Amino acid sequence: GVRTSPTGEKVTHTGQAYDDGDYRRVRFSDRQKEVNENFAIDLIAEQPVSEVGSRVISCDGGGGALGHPRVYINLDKETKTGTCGYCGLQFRQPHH
Amino acid sequence: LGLREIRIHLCQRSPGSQGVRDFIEKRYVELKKANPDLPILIRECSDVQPKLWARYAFGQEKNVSLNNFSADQVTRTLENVLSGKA
Amino acid sequence: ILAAVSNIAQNIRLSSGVTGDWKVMNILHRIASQVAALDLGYKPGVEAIRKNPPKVLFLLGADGGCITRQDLPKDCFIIYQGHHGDVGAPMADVILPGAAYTEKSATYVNTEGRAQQTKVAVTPPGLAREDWKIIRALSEIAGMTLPYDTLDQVRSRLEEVSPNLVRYDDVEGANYFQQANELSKLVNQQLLADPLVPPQLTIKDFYMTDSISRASQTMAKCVKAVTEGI
Amino acid sequence: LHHALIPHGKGGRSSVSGIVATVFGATGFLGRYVVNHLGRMGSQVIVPYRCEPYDTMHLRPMGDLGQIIFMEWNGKDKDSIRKVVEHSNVVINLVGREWETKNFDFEDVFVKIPHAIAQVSKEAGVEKLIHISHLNADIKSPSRYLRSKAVGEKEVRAAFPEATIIKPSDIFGREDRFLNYFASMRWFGGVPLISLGKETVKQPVYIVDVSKGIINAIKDPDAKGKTFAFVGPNRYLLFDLVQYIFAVAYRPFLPYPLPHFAYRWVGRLFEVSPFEPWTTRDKVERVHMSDMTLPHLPGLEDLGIQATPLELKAIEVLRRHRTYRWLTSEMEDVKPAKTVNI
Amino acid sequence: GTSVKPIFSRDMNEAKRRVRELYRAWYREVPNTVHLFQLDISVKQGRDKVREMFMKNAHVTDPRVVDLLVIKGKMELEETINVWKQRTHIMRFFHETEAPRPTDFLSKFYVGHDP
Amino acid sequence: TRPTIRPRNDVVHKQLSAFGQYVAEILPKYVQQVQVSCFNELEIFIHPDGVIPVLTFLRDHTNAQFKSLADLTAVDVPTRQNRFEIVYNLLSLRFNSRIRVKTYTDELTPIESSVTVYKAANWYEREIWDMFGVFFANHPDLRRILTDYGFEGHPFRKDFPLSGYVELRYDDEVKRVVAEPVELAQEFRKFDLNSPWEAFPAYRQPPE
Amino acid sequence: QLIAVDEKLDITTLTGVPEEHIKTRKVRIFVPARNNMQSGVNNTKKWKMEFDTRERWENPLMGWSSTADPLSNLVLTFSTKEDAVAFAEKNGWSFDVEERKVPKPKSKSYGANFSWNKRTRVSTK
Ligand SMILES: NC(=O)C1=CN([C@@H]2O[C@H](COP(=O)(O)OP(=O)(O)OC[C@H]3O[C@@H](n4cnc5c(N)ncnc54)[C@H](OP(=O)(O)O)[C@@H]3O)[C@@H](O)[C@H]2O)C=CC1
Ligand SMILES: [Zn+2]
Repeated sequence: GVRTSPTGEKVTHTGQAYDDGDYRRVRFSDRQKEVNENFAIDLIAEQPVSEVGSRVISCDGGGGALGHPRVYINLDKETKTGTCGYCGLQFRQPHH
Repeated sequence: LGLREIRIHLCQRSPGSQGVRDFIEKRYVELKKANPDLPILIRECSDVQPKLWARYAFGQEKNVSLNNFSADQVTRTLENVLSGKA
Repeated sequence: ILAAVSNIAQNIRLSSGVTGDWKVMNILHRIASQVAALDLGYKPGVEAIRKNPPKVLFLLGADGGCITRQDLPKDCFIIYQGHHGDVGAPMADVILPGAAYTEKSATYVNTEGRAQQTKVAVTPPGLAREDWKIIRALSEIAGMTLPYDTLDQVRSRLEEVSPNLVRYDDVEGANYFQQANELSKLVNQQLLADPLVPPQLTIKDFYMTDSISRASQTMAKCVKAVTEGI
Repeated sequence: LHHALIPHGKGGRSSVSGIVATVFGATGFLGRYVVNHLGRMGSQVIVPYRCEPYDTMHLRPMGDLGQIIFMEWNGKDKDSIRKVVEHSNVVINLVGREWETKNFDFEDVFVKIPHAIAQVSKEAGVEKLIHISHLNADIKSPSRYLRSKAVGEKEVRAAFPEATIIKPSDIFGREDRFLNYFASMRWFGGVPLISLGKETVKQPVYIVDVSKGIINAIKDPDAKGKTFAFVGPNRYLLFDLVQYIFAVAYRPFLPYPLPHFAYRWVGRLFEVSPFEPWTTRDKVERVHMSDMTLPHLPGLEDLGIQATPLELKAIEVLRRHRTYRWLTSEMEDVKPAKTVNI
Repeated sequence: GTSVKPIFSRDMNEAKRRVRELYRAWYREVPNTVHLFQLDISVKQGRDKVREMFMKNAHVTDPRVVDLLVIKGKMELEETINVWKQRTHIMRFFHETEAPRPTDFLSKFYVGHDP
Repeated sequence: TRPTIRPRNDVVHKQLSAFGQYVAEILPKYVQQVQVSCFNELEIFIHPDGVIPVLTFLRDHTNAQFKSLADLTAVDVPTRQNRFEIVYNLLSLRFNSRIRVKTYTDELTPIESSVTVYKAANWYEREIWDMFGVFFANHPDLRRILTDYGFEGHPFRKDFPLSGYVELRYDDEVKRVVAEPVELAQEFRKFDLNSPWEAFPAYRQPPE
Repeated sequence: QLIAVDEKLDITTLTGVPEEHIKTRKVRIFVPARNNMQSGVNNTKKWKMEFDTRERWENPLMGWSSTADPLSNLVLTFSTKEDAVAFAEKNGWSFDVEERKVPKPKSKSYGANFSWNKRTRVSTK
C-alpha cells in the first residue's frame, strides 16, 4: 500500500520522501522515481493466524531446504500470537 | 595595573620545591588571612621546576622561578609581588 | 555544612593521630566540568552575576536556568555556545554551535581530580565547530587574539595555568587538609533548620539530568516506564 | 540552510559545496569552463541544453556521479525554464549568439530570453542570479549586438533587482572567436584592418579569469546587486595586437587598410551562409570599436582575481595555428607587444 | 657510532657535491624539456620549480638520506630526458587545478572541520 | 586422521634437515639459522653481507647446484628494527629440490645485487625497489618498474594507505589528465574480524 | 667501511607522504581494550598504532559515507610499546601513548558463597 506525500512524491516502503525544501528532487525531473508497490508489511498482515494443538510449533518458512533455518516457536502466551522471527507467519493455539 | 591572581606550582617530592613546601606548611594560612579575596592557587608540578605566576589587569602575566628557594626567599618574593614591585 | 564536616575530620585526625596517607575528607561531585573549572580558577556558583549584573553574558553550555533575563538588566547581550537547544538557547541573542563530547578531543577532570581526554569519534554536524576554536576565532576577530592556534598549544597553556591537567592518568595529589581546616574556622555561618533532602529522590529523577539526557527518547521511555509500570 | 546544501568535504570532486546551479548556455565557450569550475568544487550543476545530446558529452567528466544533470528546454517556452530552475539556488545566464539566425534575433537572445530567465527565477525563489553582458553595451551603440545587450541588462535588472551583472570584454582562450578569428584571416593572404587598426584599443580578458570571477561572485555574499567589469591588465592598439598574434603563430603579417563601407559590404557578403558565418557586419562593428573605460565599476581585483596577461596564455591558443617548422618554439621567443596604458 | 653502512657518501661533503652535480644536470636539462614537451611555461619558471624541489629537502642532515634523494632525482631526470614521462607528468609539479588551500586560523575555521 | 589430514613425509624431512646441516657447516660466516617446516620446506637465514657468497655457492656447488631462481620478493614487518625481509626461492633441477634463503635490511641499508649470480633477479630487485624502497647496490639499471612515472612512495609498505594519496582525472580547462588529492565517494569499510579466542595453542607466545 | 651517522633517524623525505599528513596528524599507540560483549582476551596482546579521526560526510547520491582522509583505515601492529614509538618517531608523526591496562589478580573462592557469618553468602545458586 503505497501512499503520496503532500509534495506529490510516492513514499517508499521505508517511508522516505524528499522534503519540499530538498533540492535532490531535481534528479527526478523529466524522469521517474523507482518505487515498489508490494509492501511486505501489508502483505504479511493478510496471512491468517494458524491454530495448532501443541505448545511448541516449528517453522522453516515452507519448502524445506528452500525456506529459512528451522526454528521452534512457543505458544504458552494467550494474549499474543507466536511470530516467526524469519518469515513473519503467526501461530496460536485453540482458545476461548 | 593591579594583581588579580597568584599561582604557585610546587613539585611535590622534588628537592628544589622543599622550601616552597615549607612555606605552604607554615606561612600560607597567614597570607590567606591577609588577603581574603586574592586567589592564590596552589597547584601540583611535574618533575621540571617550581614556579610562581602573577596575573595583572587585562591579562598580563609573568612568572618567577622558585627553584631551591628557601621559605624566606619565597615569602620575600610574595611580599615583592603583593607590593607595587616587580 | 562544609565547616561541620571539616570539624568532624579534624576531630578524627587529632584523635586517631596521623594514620599515614588516608585523606579522610572527601567531596563527591556530580558535574563533569566542575573540577576542571575549579582547577582553572573559576568562581563556583553564580553569586557574582546576581551581585554585579553584566551587560554581556557568555553562556558556555549553561542550561541549569540559574540566571534568566529577569536577573539581568534590559538590552543585555546574552551569547549561548553549545550543542543542544535547551533552557539557555531561546534567551540568547547569538547562538554559536559547538561540538559534543563525542565530536572533540577534550579534557575532563574526575571527581578524584584525575584528568582524562576524550577522542574524536564523529565530526560535529552542520557548521558546528570545536569550542576552544570558536573562542579563539572570536578573540582574533575582536583583535585581542589568543596566543595558541592548535590543540597542543592550548594544552600547553592549560599546563601553564594548572600543570595537573596534562597528566592524563595520575591521581596522586598533596593533602593540605589542616590549612583549609584552619581557614574554615574564621567564618561562623549558622546552620539552617531545613532537612537535607537530595534532588535525586527516586529512579525517575535520574534519567534526565543534562541537555543530552533531556533530548533522548530512550530516557523519556525509561521515565514513562518508571512512572507507570504497565 | 536546507542542510543538504551546507558545504561538506575538502572542496574536492566528491565534496559538497552547497551550490545548485542552473547554467544556461553551458554548451558554449564560457559555459564549459563555468561548468568545469562548478564541478571541481563538488556542486550540483543543472545543464539546460537545446542542441543534440552528443554536443554535451564533453561536459560528462566534469562532475562526480549524479552531480551534472542534463535537461532539454526551449528559449521561447517558460515552462521548460521553470522546470530547469525549480530547485536551484544559483542561476547563471550565458545565452548568446554572435550572429542572427532566421529563428532568433539579437533581441530574442539578449533581451527576451534573459528577461524570461530572470522573471522565472524570481518567481521560483532563486536566491542568486548571475547575468553576463558586454563591457561595450550601450543603448545608442552602432551595433545591434550591444544595443540588445544594454536593453537586456536593463530588463534583467528590472525583473531581478538583486542580480549580479558581469561585463567582460573580448574573452580569449582555446575556443574563442577573438584570437582564432584574427589568426584565421591568414587564409586570405592579407589582413584587412580599418584605419590599419590604429584607431582602436582593446583590453581582452582571459577565459579562466572570467570563470573564476563568476565563481567568486557566486560565493561572494556582498555582490548581490553589483555590476562588474572584467577586463585584462593591458590595453593594446588593434594593429599591435594583431601583429603580436601573427608573431606568436609565426605567420607572415601583411596588413592593409580597408575602408569601412567596403569591409561592411564584405561582412554582408559573408552573412549569407546558412552555417556559422565567418564574419558579419556586427562583428565588423564590434572589432573596430575601442574598449570602454569604466573606472566606477568593480573588477576582477575586487573578487580576489588577478588578471592574466595575454603574453602568458597566447601560446596555448596560437600554437595550433603554427606550421610544423615553428611548432616547438618557446613562449619566451615573441617579445611582447607595446601597451598604451594611461 | 650507531654502526651505519654507507650507500655512496662518507660524510656531508660528498653528499653535497652529488647534490650540486644533480642540480647542474637539472638546470642544464630544463630548456630541452620545455622545447620537447611543448610546455607553455617559461624556462625561468621551470628552473624555479627545480630550485624549489631541491630546497624542499634542504633540512636533511643524514648523508644516507641525501644519497637516496639524489638517486631518486637521477631517476626522475632519466625519465624526463628519455621522454618516458608525458606532458601530464611534467606538469603535475605545478598543481594548476588545485585551489589554494588557506593557512591562517580564521580561513580554516570558516571552511571545514579540520585544521 | 586419514581422510581429511595432509599426509606427512619424513624421508624428505630428514633429507632437507641433513642438507641444512651441510649448508650451515660449509658457511659459518654468513648462515645465522636453518629451519625445516612440517610441510617439508627448507629455509636458511643468513647475514646480509653473505647474499652474493651463499647464493653463488648454492648455484655453483656440485652438491647444491640450485640453477633456477624461482622468485625474489620482500616482506614488510614494521615492528622489527630491520624492517624489510628479503626472500630468495631457488630451484635445483639436478636434485629436484627447492630452497629458501632469507635476509633482512632497513630503509637506508643497501643490499648487493644478485644479477651476477642470477640474471633473472634484474627485474625482481627493481620491483623490490619499486614496491618497498629497498636499494640494491651495483644494479645495471635500477628504476621504477610497476608504478606510474613520478609516483611518490612505495605502496607495498604496511604504512602506505590502500588507496594512496593522489588520484587522476581529466581536466578540460588545462586539457590534460591531472592528479589531485584523493577523495572517495564511499570510504573503504574496515572490518574487525579477529576472534577474541585463540585458535592454535601450538603457536602460543610467552605470557609477557 | 662505516660512516657513523649521529643525529636522529628521519625518513620523512623518502616516504612520499604529503606534508599536511605528517605535521598535522596525531597517532595513538595503545593496546585495544577487550570487547565487553565477550570474555576472550586474544585481541589484547599486541600494540596498535592508529590515526586521529577526520571528517566523514554523506554522498549526495545514494547517501554513502564519503571521506577525504587517506589514513582513515590504517592500523599498524607492533610487539612492544617502544617499537611503535620508534616507528612513529622515524616517520615524523606526533604520538600519544596509553600505558597497558591489565586486570589485577582477584581472589576467588567458591566456599565464600556459603559463609556462616560474612555477607558473602549468596541468596540463590
Ligand atoms: N568575446 C566573448 O566571448 C565574450 C562573450 N560575451 C557573452 O558571454 C555569453 C557566453 O559567451 P560564449 O560562451 O562565448 O558564446 P557561445 O556562442 O559560445 O555559446 C552561447 C550559449 O548560448 C546558447 N545559445 C545560443 N543561442 C541560443 C538560443 N537562440 N537559444 C538558446 N540558447 C542559445 C548556446 O547553446 P548551443 O551551442 O546549443 O547553440 C550556447 O550554449 C554570451 O551571452 C556572450 O554574449 C561577453 C563579452 C564577450
Ligand atoms: Zn517462518
